[PDB]
Amino acid sequence: QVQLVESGGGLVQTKTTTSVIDTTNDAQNLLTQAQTIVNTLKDYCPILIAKNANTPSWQTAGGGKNSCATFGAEFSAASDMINNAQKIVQETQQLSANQPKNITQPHNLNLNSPSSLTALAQKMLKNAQSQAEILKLANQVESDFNKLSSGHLKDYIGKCDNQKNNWGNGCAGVEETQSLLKTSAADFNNQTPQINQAQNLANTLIQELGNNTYEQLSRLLTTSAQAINQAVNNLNERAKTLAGGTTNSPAYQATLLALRSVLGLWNSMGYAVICGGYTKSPGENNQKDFHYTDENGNGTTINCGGTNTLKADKNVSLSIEQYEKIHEAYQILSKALKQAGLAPLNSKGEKLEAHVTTSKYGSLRLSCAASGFTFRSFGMSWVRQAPGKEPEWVSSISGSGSDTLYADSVKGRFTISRDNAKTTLYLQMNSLKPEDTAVYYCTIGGSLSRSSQGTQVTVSSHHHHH
Amino acid sequence: EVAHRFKDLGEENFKALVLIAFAQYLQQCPFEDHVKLVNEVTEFAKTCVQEPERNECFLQHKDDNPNLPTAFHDNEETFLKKYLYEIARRHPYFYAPELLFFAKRYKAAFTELLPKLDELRDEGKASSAKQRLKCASLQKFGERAFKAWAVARLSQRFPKAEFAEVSKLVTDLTKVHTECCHGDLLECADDRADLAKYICENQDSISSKLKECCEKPLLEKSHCIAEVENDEMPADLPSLAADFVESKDVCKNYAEAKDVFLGMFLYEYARRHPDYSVVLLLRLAKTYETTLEKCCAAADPHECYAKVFDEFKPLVEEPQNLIKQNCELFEQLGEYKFQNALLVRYTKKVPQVSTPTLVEVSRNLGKVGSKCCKHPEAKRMPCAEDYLSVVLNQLCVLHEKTPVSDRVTKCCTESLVNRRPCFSALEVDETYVPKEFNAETFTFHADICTLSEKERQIKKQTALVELVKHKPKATKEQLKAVMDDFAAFVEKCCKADDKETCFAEEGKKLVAASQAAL
Repeated sequence: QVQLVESGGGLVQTKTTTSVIDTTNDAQNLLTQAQTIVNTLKDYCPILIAKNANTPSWQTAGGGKNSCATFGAEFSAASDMINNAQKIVQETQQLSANQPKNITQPHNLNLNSPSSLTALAQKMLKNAQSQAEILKLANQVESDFNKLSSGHLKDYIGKCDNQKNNWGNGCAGVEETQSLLKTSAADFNNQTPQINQAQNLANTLIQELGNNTYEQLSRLLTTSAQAINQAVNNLNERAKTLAGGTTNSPAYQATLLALRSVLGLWNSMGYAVICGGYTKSPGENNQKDFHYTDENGNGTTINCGGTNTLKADKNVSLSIEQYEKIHEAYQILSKALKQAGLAPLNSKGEKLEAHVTTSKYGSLRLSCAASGFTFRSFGMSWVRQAPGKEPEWVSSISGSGSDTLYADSVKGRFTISRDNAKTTLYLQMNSLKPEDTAVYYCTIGGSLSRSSQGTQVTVSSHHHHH
Repeated sequence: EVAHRFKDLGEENFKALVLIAFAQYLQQCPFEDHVKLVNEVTEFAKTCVQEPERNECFLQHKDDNPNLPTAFHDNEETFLKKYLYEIARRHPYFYAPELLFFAKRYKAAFTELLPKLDELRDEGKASSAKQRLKCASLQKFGERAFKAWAVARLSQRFPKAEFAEVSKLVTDLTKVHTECCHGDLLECADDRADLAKYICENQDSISSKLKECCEKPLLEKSHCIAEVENDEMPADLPSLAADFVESKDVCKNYAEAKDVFLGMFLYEYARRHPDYSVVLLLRLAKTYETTLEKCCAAADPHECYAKVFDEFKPLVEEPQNLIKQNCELFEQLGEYKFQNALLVRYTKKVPQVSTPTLVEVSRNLGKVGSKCCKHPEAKRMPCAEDYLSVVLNQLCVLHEKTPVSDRVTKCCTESLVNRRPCFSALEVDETYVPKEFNAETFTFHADICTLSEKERQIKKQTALVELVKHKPKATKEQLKAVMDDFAAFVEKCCKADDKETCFAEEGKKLVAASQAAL
């Protein structure tokens, strides 16, 4: 007599908390949000999931090894974009801090004293030096983006393509921002003759201040009189669009590229990152599901914690706290890149409310103690009843356990696993919804039932913390 | 216990039963000492009106081949008594109730030619070799093999019986055959009578054709029970696929009871196809089981064991098309020309077998066609395996004694289920060396005109075989040309006034035509 004795769990109550963060869409904040993603990825270097044309090339390649083994130069190029884009936010601060002034009185010594012309020439060249540095830094992150692309995340970042998730793709608009950065830095590099003339003109004046006062004023009154005014004019017009501009500023399109690219690499690769590593109490469940609801409503979820719990070291998974900060920084970056946008580098920034939804207690494994037959050479399966509805096959496994089949409704959450020794079939359910309420029975092949089955309860509670 | 035994079937048969009892066990002792021993036990049986290894020692004493080998009108009692005692002491395991049944035909024919004397004895020794074969098949292969065969056989015989009664009949029938293979007439024969009685009580649930057998007494009852004509199926049965492969839970019911589920498959398939050979039914069962074993361990066995009937079709195509192609060839050719064609084919594929052995094999193979090709296709394949089993087992048994070739040794030692197929599809033996030409085999003497027609056939066929062993170039143009000229030469020179001259003068003329050509 074949004996199938299902001994799983019963009542599950899955709590899920949405906590809304109030932040700002200014550049230096989003840059810190992006540093959280990248630095955590490099400094701790998590093992990738070792899963196949459908799956990415880097997946079958660097799967089962640490992340930096596959995305070393991609993490480095991403960190460079972030730190360089931070420098251009600092340098536009110094740019707007040093704004030169026009020559008011052409023929006077009361005002327009030697000290005022000295300070004005200083403001001229400090303004031009700051402008030159952020143009260099803008083309610097452009090269760092060409390095981040055309590597392992080429045909991934920059292409976008419930339902099928959009993981593995950039879907962050980096091709569009880059093209604007190209045209933006193109027009500004064309203004290089003007900024070089303003640089030298200020350097002639600092030497002309060494000349005698009345003697040099004689030739200054009569020419480098309007020349300064002209030069100072295009120098201030340049610094305005260089800081306050959006599509016109290489500094805006550079910071926007560094943020969208950090969103791109996490959209392309973050799903493979192993999380849930234990810090203490070896085996602590810590199973927290991190929800990823994109802007159009189609939400995914990543099951982090959990024979699935190992340490939380460098090159050895990540802690739930570490993934919590990655998830917060992603959701704060997703919004304000999708809704608010990037506030101009000279602007103060506007407020936005970014939700971070995460659930707990949504996991449960079942066990079927098979006996009375040759369990090792029989493909087993799980089926669930539910009230009134016909029996629904959820999953099935082969005799050796290598072949696993799952239904579309279950696909992505549950995982079948047999034990040929000790002859016990398991079904590990994760991220389970109230619509999973059903009595579960294991079966040899499928269809009907011949056992005392499992238990049928699932309840979900949601909290909106502020 | 001798009371109920003696009141059944009369007083006469118990005398001969005691006779052949020890006449089979101890064989070298004479005749008159057995007769007095018969009366010794017989009169005490009328007066009233062991341990396992003990009978195994008696079985070891059984010598299957002993060193011992008007009168009816004068005293048929002692005449048949010696005849029965002599058959018993020749074959120590021969069917004892059939021995008495053959004695009834023996005394009835004497009280009333070549078929009468030859066919009677050779049928008995052929049946004697049949239980030896079924016992040798019981061993080596096992009780499960016999179980499976019996399931397919008697479920073809009684399709109206449920699987429970068929499987029941199989279990007790295996017990009967294991006891009769142990020569234990204390356990066999009565089990044969118990099973014959049991079949007669529940005759309605098995088959109605058994009504003639239950009116017969205990002897011929179980005899004709082994001879019952098959009963007709309900002629309304569904496709067994709907309960075996088209349906689900196949791997479920297989895990519940593997052999029982496999027996349900064979019971349904055989009861639907009586026109198939029992060997074919076991071919289909072993293919279904191997398919079930492979598919049940997959993640999705339904898509796996589906299209298993595509594996069944070629296993039934190969023998069926061989039946119709050899029947139609024998139909247009006749028995003799069919035997000649059989001579060429089997000497082509394996010329290493002796020339005589190839001759009578091809002869009786033509007799196989002469017997079965008269029956319709509904009974062709069963008829074919009934004779091909004995014939193939016969040449196999003799081949183990004198190993001639390796292809036949391989085919004889493989499974009995794939013997006829493996013997078929055997290509012409490659690299066979043309035998040395010796003209003494091509000598024709006037005795062939005086020889009997049956003898004439063997003299022509033996020359045909030895001809094939020389110059293996066997394009049918040269074969037909040799047959045309030689058959005309034999008759034209037989009608000559001095055949001794005609045979020798046109012999080398046709030899120089047989040679100087290939």
